[PDB]
Amino acid sequence: RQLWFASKQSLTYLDGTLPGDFGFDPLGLSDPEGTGGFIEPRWLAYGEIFNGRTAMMGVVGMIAPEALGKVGLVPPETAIPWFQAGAIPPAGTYQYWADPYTLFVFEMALIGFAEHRRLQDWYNPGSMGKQYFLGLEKYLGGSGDPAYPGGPIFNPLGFGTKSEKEMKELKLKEIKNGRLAMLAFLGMSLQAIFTGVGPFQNLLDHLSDPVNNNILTSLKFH
Amino acid sequence: EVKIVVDRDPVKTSFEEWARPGHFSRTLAKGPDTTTWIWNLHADAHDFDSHTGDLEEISRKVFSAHFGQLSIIFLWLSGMYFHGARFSNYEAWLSDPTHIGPSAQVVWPIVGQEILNGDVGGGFRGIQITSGFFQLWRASGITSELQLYCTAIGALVFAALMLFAGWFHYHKAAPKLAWFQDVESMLNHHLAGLLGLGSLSWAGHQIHVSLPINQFLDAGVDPKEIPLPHEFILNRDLLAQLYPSFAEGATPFFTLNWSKYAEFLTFRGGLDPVTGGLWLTDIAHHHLAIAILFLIAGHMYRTNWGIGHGLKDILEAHKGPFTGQGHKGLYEILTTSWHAQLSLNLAMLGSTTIVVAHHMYSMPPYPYLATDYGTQLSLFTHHMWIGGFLIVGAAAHAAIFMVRDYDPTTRYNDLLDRVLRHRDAIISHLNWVCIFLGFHSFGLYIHNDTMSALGRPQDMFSDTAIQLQPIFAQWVQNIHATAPGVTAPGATTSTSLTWGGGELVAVGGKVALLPIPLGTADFLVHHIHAFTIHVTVLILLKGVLFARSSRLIPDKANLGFRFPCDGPGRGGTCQVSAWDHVFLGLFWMYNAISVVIFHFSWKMQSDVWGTISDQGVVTHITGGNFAQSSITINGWLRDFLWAQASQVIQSYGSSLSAYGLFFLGAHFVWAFSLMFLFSGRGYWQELIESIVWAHNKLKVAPATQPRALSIIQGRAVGVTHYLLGGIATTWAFFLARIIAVG
Amino acid sequence: MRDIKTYLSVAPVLSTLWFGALAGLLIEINRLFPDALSFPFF
Amino acid sequence: PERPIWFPGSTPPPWLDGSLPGDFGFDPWGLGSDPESLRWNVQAELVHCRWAMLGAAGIFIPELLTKIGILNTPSWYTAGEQEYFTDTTTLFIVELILIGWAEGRRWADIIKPGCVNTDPIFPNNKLTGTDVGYPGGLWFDPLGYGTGSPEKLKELRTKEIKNGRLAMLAVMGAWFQAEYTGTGPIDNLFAHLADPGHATIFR
Ligand code: CLA
Ligand SMILES: CC(/C=C/C=C(C)/C=C/[C@@]12O[C@]1(C)C[C@@H](O)CC2(C)C)=C\C=C\C=C(C)\C=C\C=C(C)\C=C\[C@@]12O[C@]1(C)C[C@@H](O)CC2(C)C
Ligand SMILES: CC1=C[C@H](O)CC(C)(C)[C@H]1/C=C/C(C)=C/C=C/C(C)=C/C=C/C=C(C)/C=C/C=C(C)/C=C/C1=C(C)C[C@H](O)CC1(C)C
Ligand SMILES: CC1=C(C/C=C(\C)CCC[C@H](C)CCC[C@H](C)CCCC(C)C)C(=O)c2ccccc2C1=O
Ligand code: SF4
Repeated sequence: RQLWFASKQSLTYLDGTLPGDFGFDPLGLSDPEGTGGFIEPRWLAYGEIFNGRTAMMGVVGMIAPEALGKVGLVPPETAIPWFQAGAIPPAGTYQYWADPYTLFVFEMALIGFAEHRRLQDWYNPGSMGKQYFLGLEKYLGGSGDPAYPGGPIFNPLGFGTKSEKEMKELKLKEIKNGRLAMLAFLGMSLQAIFTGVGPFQNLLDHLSDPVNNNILTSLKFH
Repeated sequence: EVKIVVDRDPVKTSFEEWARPGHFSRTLAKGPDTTTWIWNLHADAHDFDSHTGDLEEISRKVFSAHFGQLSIIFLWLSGMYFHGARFSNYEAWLSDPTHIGPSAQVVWPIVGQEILNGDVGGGFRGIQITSGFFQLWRASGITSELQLYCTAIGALVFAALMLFAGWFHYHKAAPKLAWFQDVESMLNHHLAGLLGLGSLSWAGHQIHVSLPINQFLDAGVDPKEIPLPHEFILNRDLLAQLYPSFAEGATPFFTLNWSKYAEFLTFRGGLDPVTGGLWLTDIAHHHLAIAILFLIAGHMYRTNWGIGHGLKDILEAHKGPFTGQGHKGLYEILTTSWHAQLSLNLAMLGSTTIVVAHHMYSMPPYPYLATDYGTQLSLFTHHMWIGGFLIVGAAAHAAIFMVRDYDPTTRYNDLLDRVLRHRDAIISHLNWVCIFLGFHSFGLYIHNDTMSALGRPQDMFSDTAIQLQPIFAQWVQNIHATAPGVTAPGATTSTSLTWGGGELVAVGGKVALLPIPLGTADFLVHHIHAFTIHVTVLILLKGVLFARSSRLIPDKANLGFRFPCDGPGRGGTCQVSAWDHVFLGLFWMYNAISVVIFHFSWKMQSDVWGTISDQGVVTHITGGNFAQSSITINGWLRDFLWAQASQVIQSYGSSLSAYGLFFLGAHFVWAFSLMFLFSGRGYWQELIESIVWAHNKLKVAPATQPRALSIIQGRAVGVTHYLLGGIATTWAFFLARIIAVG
Repeated sequence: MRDIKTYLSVAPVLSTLWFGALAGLLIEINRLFPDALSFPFF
Repeated sequence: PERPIWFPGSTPPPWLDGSLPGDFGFDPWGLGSDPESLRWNVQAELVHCRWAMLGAAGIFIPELLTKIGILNTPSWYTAGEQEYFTDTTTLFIVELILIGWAEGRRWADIIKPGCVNTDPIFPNNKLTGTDVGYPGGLWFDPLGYGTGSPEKLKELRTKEIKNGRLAMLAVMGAWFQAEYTGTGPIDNLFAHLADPGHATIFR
């Protein structure tokens, strides 16, 4: 059990049974003595894995389109740095089949079904496989662990087929990857504010010229 | 340690108690015995201490209650921003702020009351405001009706946030006691988080928005063409065209070459000749300097890691020979009693409000605030009254602590003990001074008046006769005038313009400020203020010390905080409760403040304000008569009350009519209060009985039996009206007078 | 639901609702028959 | 009990038990928490279901048929302003009387069931309905169609409310659309069909 910047408070509750544990917690948050809302160690763990997963597909989409624009068969029109895809109009935009704010509400409705149902199973286990939902109820009950619902829709082939250690090994891989992605996305942002030439370019700027080291420069431009 | 343990769902959200009035108190809940019941319902609504006996619930109620108070303020702010956007000539005011009155209220024309819509100019009509928001919205570079609208929505949203927050933290997840009592972290966050990061963030908005934009308007441009504030923050070259230090970016800040930002971070001092306000570079620097000081101060008290102080140990090292055990034990009695903290906070916040009013008239911080005589008089008068009341409140709650929470068997303190033991000395000595000042402050006015009446104007106390020169104020004025020479080499000019040296600042034919002389006539009135302040201290201080016992009544504590009397024995014991000492203090607070805001109004019109000739000669509003006519009591009647009430009295038939009515209306309420103060209850109870009999005759006798007001309510209503009549009369007296003459 | 109606029936809440209606009525009449110094119908 | 709930997996309020037609356990504020208000409100929702159903028929069908060339009906929005064979006021007055007659008798049945169903003039014209709000009778059931077994009316009545709820939204749809769009409802349909991703509330 490797520990990183541990604390006496941390090792009272960070037992290591939770995957991704390294006993790093110096702000009293996951402390189980204080539990109102959103300070439950489960909920925080629930928010930990989900944020990582969103990062794990958020990161890749944050470097895929321009880098695939480096050699790939994507017509350069839809090959753009991530912040000018249309999310931030003052960085730029692109005219998709829609006009924006209809894409948003569409997206917020599609998400609404998955999200809210994803919430109820945390409140009431097995509830989301009870009321009629055009079939599919046989799967949407979940395996009892909200973060790891399982089922043929979520775990189609089935890994963690039968090994808890592997699953514990796997889930350890799932969080450390998750932490890696959260920091990484925080990297793609703060680079953008200072560099302002896009994420993957800013690695070349340090590739062709390691003596660039924009740290010492700290020039700001859009 | 320091953690966040709260509860889950203490009290269930339901409407039952909304239909059981007086549920909170066991006594009130049984029902309306008589009409005395419907008065005790409100008198004990908020007294959370009397409802329950443990600190945890009292805490959660005050914590959630504040959220309501916080929410209303946001709703109040939201209206002010909304009203300024939909019903104001703000955008017109941004063109000629010198000579277009700020108007942000428009009345519906029903019963002829559209005469109230005054010709405030700018192609608009409406009630001319005086709260001075317009100078505040210009100092922040608003320059649009749209931007005033969006903040109004933003202000409104937070009101829903706060109000929601209040609900959540009392019915859903209420904090525990251990959360509240951890007062080291409390201070630690407020100093660094609220106070500290509040300024730094604001010092941000001034650097990127208020400064470069207002530098356009002051340079002189129509408001419609000023590039929007997000253009500077995007197009960094625009900030270059004004402020070349913005080319290098934030790297000098990191290489300690701080003298590169000298274009927009300075130490000028003085006032701006163009706009008559402070230099926004100084203000920009000021919040930045404050930010660092607060933030570092935030990191003092130990919270969870090794570093930091212990507030308990700081109070337990200062103990002296004369004092004995010193500040040991004050940590408890300032932690397990809300009435201690409320009394201590009230005094400081009360005092600070006053210092705010002394600075905002001498170092005018917003542009085009100096030459706004309607605003200066109101803002100075407003915060004096607010400051006056809050101090009186600190006496009441200190008195309540002595009766309810104080206990010398557990929460024992030594200093608060020694102070009690020699209380006879404290009051008697404070009694002698209040007499000494009484004879030598008012008496000099009386002697002046007598000699003047007898035809002996060479025995009066004045600059032209026996002289009383304030030298100590005249000396300190001298020091601040020459401070820019030696003792503050950085400063270009003095911190103000009222120092006994320098030169005036003229803005659009209206004096901003000039050195305020201090002769004999000012010496007397400063010793009037020293008199009424002392007397007000005497009443409140006597109440606090003698709130538990005295040589008359040895068990006054057992009688509570606000009880009427102890009967007519021992010669008569009317008004011995600490509540009746604060009841008496209110008048003197009303007395001290009123002369202060009289002193300010006459001194500024006679010696400072007024138009200015193109040639350069200055003519003040009243012709500079303060230095001769303010030394005789009859002088304060002829040339201040009688001669400056002309505008209010003849304000009928023009937009200032509403002040003419309030002037009278406030007299009526003032004279009305006397019926309650002078008379007593036992007469009004009997007359009620005969009236009640007639209703028995016609069968219309109610079942909540009529009763006269309780003894301490007859006083409470008596003082309240008296204060309302007195303050409002001055209100209508001031606004109508100053609005017409400038 | 019952508790809400009861609360709405307590004296102060009726007062503002009753007087508010009364204020609206008088204001309307003065808007339609203004100045009204005499009653010149009969 | 196990009937579908508006919010699946939530706990429906006790006073909603699925008996009434259209009871998907939806009452967050508990407006029908007490039985009596429920009884009145059941009527309130019921009649509102019928008026809008005609209103939806009143707005959409003519505007549809006038959008194509078959007829001449103007916009429902300015329908009131139009001048018909007499002044609007008297027709509204005439509407006040006749509706007040039915809205009078219906009122009596609500406050006192079963005391209104016999013809005041020709007493052999008695009405057949038994449930409050379902008058029955030959005037209002020219062939019956309401006198059947349960689990059929519950189906049928739910087929009456569930359509009515569909109307009340739609007519308020035609309401707000006519205000902030400049045209009729059908245009707001078509301009949404040419560029669905562009022409919306966000212009
Ligand atoms: C105009 C009305 C008035 C006057 C003159 C006074 C005067 C006084 N009040 Mg007072 N008071 C008043 C209204 C007034 N009150 C009202 C309305 C209230 C209710 C709120 C109070 C409540 C109140 C309290 C609660 C207290 C006072 C106190 C005082 C005394 C302190 C001032 C002092 O020592 O000066 C000295 C006296 C004067 C300035 C009066 C004028 C004297 C001149 C200079 C000369 C007089 C002539 C001279 C003696 C020649 C004699 C001639 C010969 C033929 C006899 C003083 C006697 C305080 C006190 O006594 O403790 C110190 C105190 O605690 N009063
Ligand atoms: C939408 C509506 C009511 C909606 C009520 C809602 C959402 C309440 C929901 C909730 O309470 C519940 C359920 C449960 C609570 O716990 C939660 C909330 C959320 C609080 C009524 C519309 C009702 C709509 C109606 C009645 C429409 C009537 C149409 C009429 C009368 C005809 C009009 C015409 O004649 C004119 C005007 C002009 C002609 O040219 C044209 C025609 C059309 C012919
Ligand atoms: C633990 C602890 C404890 C102690 O006691 C104290 C402390 C230390 C303080 C703490 C710490 C904490 C932390 C650090 C945290 C972090 C987190 C994160 C970062 C997350 C992220 C997170 C993040 C995330 C999710 C992200 C995501 C993203 C995404 C999706 C993206 C998207 C996109 C794209 C693609 C493109 C387009 O065009 C745009 C967009 C739309 C934009
Ligand atoms: C006048 C006076 C009264 C009499 C005042 C009373 C009894 C209260 C004033 C009457 C109030 C206004 C009750 C009327 C309000 C009722 C709720 C009825 C409301 C109906 C209105 C809508 C018309 C005292 O009781 C008293 C007690 C102690 C010292 C001095 C005095 C004192 O001076
Ligand atoms: S007069 Fe009133 S206050 Fe004085 S003793 Fe009698 S009862 Fe008490």
